[PDB]
Amino acid sequence: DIIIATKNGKVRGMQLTVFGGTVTAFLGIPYAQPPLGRLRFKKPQSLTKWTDIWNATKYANSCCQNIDQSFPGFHGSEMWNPNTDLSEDCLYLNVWIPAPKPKNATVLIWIYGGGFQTGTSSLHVYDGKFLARVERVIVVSMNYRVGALGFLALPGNPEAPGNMGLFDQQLALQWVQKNIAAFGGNPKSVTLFGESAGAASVSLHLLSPGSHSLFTRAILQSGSFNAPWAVTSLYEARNRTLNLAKLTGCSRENETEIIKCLRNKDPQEILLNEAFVVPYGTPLSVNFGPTVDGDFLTDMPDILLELGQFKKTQILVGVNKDEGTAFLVYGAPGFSKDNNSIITRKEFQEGLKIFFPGVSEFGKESILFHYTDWVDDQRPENYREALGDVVGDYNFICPALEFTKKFSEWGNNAFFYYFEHRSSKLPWPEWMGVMHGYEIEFVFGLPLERRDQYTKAEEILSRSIVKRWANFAKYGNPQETQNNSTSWPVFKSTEQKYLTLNTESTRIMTKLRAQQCRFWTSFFPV
Amino acid sequence: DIIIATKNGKVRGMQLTVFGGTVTAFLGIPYAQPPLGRLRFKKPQSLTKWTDIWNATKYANSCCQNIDQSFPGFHGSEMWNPNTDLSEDCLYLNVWIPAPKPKNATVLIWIYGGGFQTGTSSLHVYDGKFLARVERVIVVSMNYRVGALGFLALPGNPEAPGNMGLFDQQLALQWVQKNIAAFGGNPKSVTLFGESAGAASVSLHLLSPGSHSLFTRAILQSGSFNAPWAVTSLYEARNRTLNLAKLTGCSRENETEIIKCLRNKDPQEILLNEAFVVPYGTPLSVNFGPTVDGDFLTDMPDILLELGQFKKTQILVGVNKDEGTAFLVYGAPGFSKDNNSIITRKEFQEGLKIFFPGVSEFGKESILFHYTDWVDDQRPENYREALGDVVGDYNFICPALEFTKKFSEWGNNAFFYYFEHRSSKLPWPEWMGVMHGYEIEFVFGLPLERRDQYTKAEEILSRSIVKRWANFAKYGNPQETQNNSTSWPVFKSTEQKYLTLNTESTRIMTKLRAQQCRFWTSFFPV
Ligand SMILES: *[C@@H]1O[C@H](CO[C@H]2O[C@@H](C)[C@@H](O)[C@@H](O)[C@@H]2O)[C@@H](O[C@@H]2O[C@H](CO)[C@@H](O)[C@H](O)[C@H]2NC(C)=O)[C@H](O)[C@H]1NC(C)=O
Ligand SMILES: *[C@@H]1O[C@H](CO[C@H]2O[C@@H](C)[C@@H](O)[C@@H](O)[C@@H]2O)[C@@H](O[C@@H]2O[C@H](CO)[C@@H](O)[C@H](O)[C@H]2NC(C)=O)[C@H](O)[C@H]1NC(C)=O
Ligand SMILES: *[C@@H]1O[C@H](CO[C@H]2O[C@@H](C)[C@@H](O)[C@@H](O)[C@@H]2O)[C@@H](O[C@@H]2O[C@H](CO)[C@@H](O)[C@H](O)[C@H]2NC(C)=O)[C@H](O)[C@H]1NC(C)=O
Ligand SMILES: *[C@@H]1O[C@H](CO[C@H]2O[C@@H](C)[C@@H](O)[C@@H](O)[C@@H]2O)[C@@H](O[C@@H]2O[C@H](CO)[C@@H](O)[C@H](O)[C@H]2NC(C)=O)[C@H](O)[C@H]1NC(C)=O
Ligand SMILES: *[C@@H]1O[C@H](CO[C@H]2O[C@@H](C)[C@@H](O)[C@@H](O)[C@@H]2O)[C@@H](O)[C@H](O)[C@H]1NC(C)=O
Ligand SMILES: *[C@@H]1O[C@H](CO[C@H]2O[C@@H](C)[C@@H](O)[C@@H](O)[C@@H]2O)[C@@H](O)[C@H](O)[C@H]1NC(C)=O
Ligand SMILES: *[C@@H]1O[C@H](CO)[C@@H](O)[C@H](O)[C@H]1NC(C)=O
Ligand SMILES: *[C@@H]1O[C@H](CO)[C@@H](O)[C@H](O)[C@H]1NC(C)=O
Ligand SMILES: *[C@@H]1O[C@H](CO)[C@@H](O)[C@H](O)[C@H]1NC(C)=O
Ligand SMILES: *[C@@H]1O[C@H](CO)[C@@H](O)[C@H](O)[C@H]1NC(C)=O
Ligand SMILES: *[C@@H]1O[C@H](CO)[C@@H](O)[C@H](O)[C@H]1NC(C)=O
Ligand SMILES: *[C@@H]1O[C@H](CO)[C@@H](O)[C@H](O)[C@H]1NC(C)=O
Ligand SMILES: [Cl-]
Ligand SMILES: [Cl-]
Ligand SMILES: [Cl-]
Ligand SMILES: [Cl-]
Ligand SMILES: [Cl-]
Ligand SMILES: [Cl-]
Ligand SMILES: [Cl-]
Ligand SMILES: [Cl-]
Ligand code: NA
Repeated sequence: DIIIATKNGKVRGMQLTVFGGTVTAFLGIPYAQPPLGRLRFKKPQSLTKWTDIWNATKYANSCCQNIDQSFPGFHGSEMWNPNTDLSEDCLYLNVWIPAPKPKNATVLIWIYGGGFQTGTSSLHVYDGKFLARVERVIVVSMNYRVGALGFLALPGNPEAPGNMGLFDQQLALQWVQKNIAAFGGNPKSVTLFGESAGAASVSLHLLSPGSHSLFTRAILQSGSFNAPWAVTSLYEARNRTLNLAKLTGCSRENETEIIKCLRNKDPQEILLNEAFVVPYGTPLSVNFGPTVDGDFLTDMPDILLELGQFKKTQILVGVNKDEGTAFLVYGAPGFSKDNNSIITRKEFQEGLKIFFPGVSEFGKESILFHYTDWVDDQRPENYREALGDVVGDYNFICPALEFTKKFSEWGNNAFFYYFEHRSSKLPWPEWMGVMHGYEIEFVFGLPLERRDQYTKAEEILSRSIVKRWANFAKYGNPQETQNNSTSWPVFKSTEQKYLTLNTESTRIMTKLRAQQCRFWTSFFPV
Repeated sequence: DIIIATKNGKVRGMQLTVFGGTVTAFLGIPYAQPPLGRLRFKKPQSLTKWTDIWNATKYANSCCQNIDQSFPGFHGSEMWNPNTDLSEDCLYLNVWIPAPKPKNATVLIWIYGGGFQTGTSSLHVYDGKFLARVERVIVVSMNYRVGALGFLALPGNPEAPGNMGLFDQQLALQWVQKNIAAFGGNPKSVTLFGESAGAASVSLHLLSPGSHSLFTRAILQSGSFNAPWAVTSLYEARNRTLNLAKLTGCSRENETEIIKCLRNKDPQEILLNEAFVVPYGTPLSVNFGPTVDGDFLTDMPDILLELGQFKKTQILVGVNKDEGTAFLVYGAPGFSKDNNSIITRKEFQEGLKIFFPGVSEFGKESILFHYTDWVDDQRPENYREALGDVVGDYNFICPALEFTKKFSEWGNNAFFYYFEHRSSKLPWPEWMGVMHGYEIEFVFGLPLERRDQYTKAEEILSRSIVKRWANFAKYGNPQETQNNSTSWPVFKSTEQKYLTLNTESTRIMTKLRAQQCRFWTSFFPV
């Protein structure tokens, strides 16, 4: 029986057998006051003693959020949907620790993605018992509020100041600072890791003065705050808060009255109107996201990055080979998970409209000009491939490269990976390739479990990735030093070296997407 | 009607329509006295005026040589067999010139491979009318003697001094020096290019003081003199000359009598006994090859290379992804062009015996240790792939890399390519991959001919390669400057950058086969 005394009370955990060993999991520990009633849309408030043995033996509620009902019954999409009840009372975190209890273990804190509109820490692909077992690190993960409830912003107004879900993540990081030594953890060796919006969140904790001392290093998988979906302008946020108000009959003349009104709405009426706060959306819409609130984020983060105002530490950054494909089946014409999606030039052009709402005509021709000079015009999957690359390069890959470039110019070691392995079990079709989100199960070690029907080459790839992530967290260097592995070079402006992750053998290459990102990065920002 | 006056007489050529343009081909011009009778096994003797209009309107005889009868009826092998009559009277060359006649065109001189035992300039994949048409270079190619008739060596004895076939190539290069201005060529801009044994020959003309002033630059495709098959020791040559003598009842006590006796044998009795001058051969045997004769080759060429004694100029060097596969079907157990050749560990070991005759047991275990640590032992094509890589890395790839490394250390620009495109028309099976010999048709431009059933991506690849080879020859720099192409970096010890050639897009990479060649290059030379 395992009871740990925390600053706020005792917690009981549960033992887990993993790979003939034991991990202790403390699932669903609370880290803030439930943000209900009068606390809705406010910054999370600190938690007071229970006393009391809190039983942390199951995952807690996930935060309220719309769910993906596009493919009912389909594992590829439904695997991302919440797997605990939804509730505004969702501010909990999970701790997994090796057994026997470590002495001063390095801590890995996971921040989930989901567009800032969705996600939960209890997903199966985020289960941190493999990492704790195999690498003897402690893994922590937290639920933070998403959608309007986590990011609604009425700028400067503490009733809805914005970034609440980023302040939830932050209060979780404090909880680790204050409490993790009790579980056997080293609060001085804490690495944040996150994917997509979770990565973008990691990148903003790098810029946030209040997070500076809550962690040591950072890992960004498929995301960074400079991605075009990751920060809402003050203009847009205002328009959106008011549009939500209007749609819920909460329009007022006094803004504090708007918020008061919205605090009376049911979680569901808020969720139902989120999608419409915007005249046209895309499959990549982030209606309620991070904003420059003067608190968490003191200035437009592009200025902070350019001028070197951020936590000085090592970063590990990466992307997958086919980032953009996943999104094309949520609204691009001619695209289906259920056929090979060979689309036409005219369809490609219609797709640009779906993904680039407006976007001058000249803007959209320019994408077309850049991506459709074939070599050569023979290949029927030409336009289908091009639309996926457009969406991935713009939304994920070039913004990750440009973040890494700018961060490293201030003197810190940065490591960049290009993940190019398609899981043998991917439920999505072949044409979608190495999709967004599908490195995650490799990082968390799921392929280490033989009972699971991954290939042997995949077990070995995962084992290597886990070692590299763990050495990065413990030592700031993502090497696998024992098995004559390719040495991972730092990424510098100038050479821009990166490491490819695949089952055959990993290469050092240079200047990923050079020609493409010159387009997105220099020209497109029409 | 096109008549050119040469130092030795007039020659008439013939007009050819190529790609809606015209090339003039002068096929089968003689360049030495026929080396018959008393001239057999001797250095080629210069040619005296005919006078006389020599009609150069068809390919000449190929030199005597054994033929590959392993796959009668099969295009994959028979495409390499001679396509003109065999005859000791085979010392002719071919010239292709653009029309209209150029003013001072760069010259490309092709030296064929065939293990020094076979080959001919009249093969269809060596037809230089596409190059002349498309790049307005002049292409020259020569037949030189092969087998015992070209390389028999009784060291120091001018009746059989060795390297005769290398002196045939050399006298052809002089002929270009003396005569090519008459066809519109610049004798000051001459590039040699060659594949396999033809490349090895190019690399020895780089070391040969008598070739120094007969050319400007060099291209080596899949071969270099330091390959383990490319130079015969004086010991071996002596043993082999005597074994041949013995086998033809030509043994004598006086060595000049041996040669005199052999000069009385019929071409055929010599050819028939070549294969046996050696106790055990391999599919890569070179029974009669270059030797250190004190004339063409003044010292063991490994010493010349190490100590920087060679023509100081630019080189272009490359290899194909699957060099070693072609050879495995000529005697490795379990291998067939007619099935997927999945062999077993025990078969793999038997293969090493075929390819490494002797070769201590420890020598052969060491190859096995280096090439059979799988990742992982699951894959059934494991051993089949490993044997091909063993044979390619040892015989072609590492010796080409080590040549390039050592040549470049003395201060010259060198460019290295890794050719990784499998021809859409390859007649050999899929498991054999990107085979030895199959870049050649791309270099000569055959895919530029649409009537020919190559894909569009292959036309474009070939067009690019032709431009790069031509710019190398004309300007010492293998760039394709017009179509936003990847820039080809020089190869330096230290970074060892190389360019990949494939239909999708070409990459700059580093340290090809690093771990493998450390084995062949440092350790194996057991
Ligand atoms: C700020 O909002 C308006 C959209 O007004 C919205 O009303 C909301 C309650 C919601 O239902 C939403 O769907 C609706 O559009 C944006 O201007 C809109 O542009 C289109 C173009 O025809 C009009 O049809 C909309 O009605 C029009 N607004 C109106 C009704 O006046 C505006 O773009 C947006 N500003 C942004 C994009 O930041
Ligand atoms: C691949 O499928 C897409 C997706 O739309 C279809 O899904 C299919 C599996 C099928 O059940 C079909 O009924 C369903 O609508 C096809 O795109 C569609 O093309 C059809 C053919 O006319 C149009 O009617 C639809 O407007 C269009 N769907 C939309 C709204 O995007 C696509 O044609 C198909 N392409 C192939 C097989 O290459
Ligand atoms: C030099 O040659 C001998 C081989 O003697 C050869 O006689 C030739 C005419 C030819 O027919 C050839 O096939 C025959 O071998 C090499 O030594 C040989 O090694 C084997 C081992 O058992 C014996 O069976 C051979 O007969 C033996 N030579 C003899 C007959 O005395 C020798 O290796 C070779 N030297 C090299 C390799 O350079
Ligand atoms: C692939 O074929 C090889 C090559 O040998 C065979 O060629 C086949 C296409 C067939 O016509 C066969 O008759 C011919 O001998 C096979 O290797 C052979 O394996 C057979 C099976 O017993 C042996 O009897 C032979 O000794 C051996 N051939 C030699 C001398 O190398 C091989 O087994 C086959 N493998 C497959 C299908 O994976
Ligand atoms: C635990 O170690 C503390 C220092 O941690 C450093 O060492 C590594 C863990 C590294 O990753 C860095 O994060 C840190 O700088 C030390 O001060 C504590 O006293 C230790 N606590 C124990 C053992 O109780
Ligand atoms: C032909 O050019 C001669 C010099 O050739 C140089 O220029 C390039 C062709 C280059 O590749 C180098 O090989 C040479 O250094 C010049 O001396 C001759 O006079 C020219 N002959 C003519 C035009 O009749
Ligand atoms: C809390 O849960 C544990 C584990 O299931 C159980 O053994 C324990 O009795 C519980 N305590 C109470 C009564 O909350
Ligand atoms: C807006 O209304 C709120 C309701 O409490 C009040 O506190 C605030 O002072 C008002 N301000 C004005 C005058 O707009
Ligand atoms: C190293 O390789 C061994 C087997 O040779 C494997 O079992 C082990 O898990 C590997 N270690 C890492 C961290 O990759
Ligand atoms: C040489 O061959 C040409 C081309 O076929 C022919 O026209 C010419 O008359 C020939 N001259 C002689 C008689 O050798
Ligand atoms: C070897 O025989 C040849 C035959 O002409 C002769 O020239 C040479 O002098 C002889 N040398 C001796 C004595 O071995
Ligand atoms: C350049 O590309 C064009 C078409 O854009 C092609 O027709 C031409 O042959 C190319 N030139 C070379 C040398 O590759
Ligand atoms: Cl899963
Ligand atoms: Cl158009
Ligand atoms: Cl094409
Ligand atoms: Cl790229
Ligand atoms: Cl052919
Ligand atoms: Cl064994
Ligand atoms: Cl395997
Ligand atoms: Cl390699
Ligand atoms: Na432009």
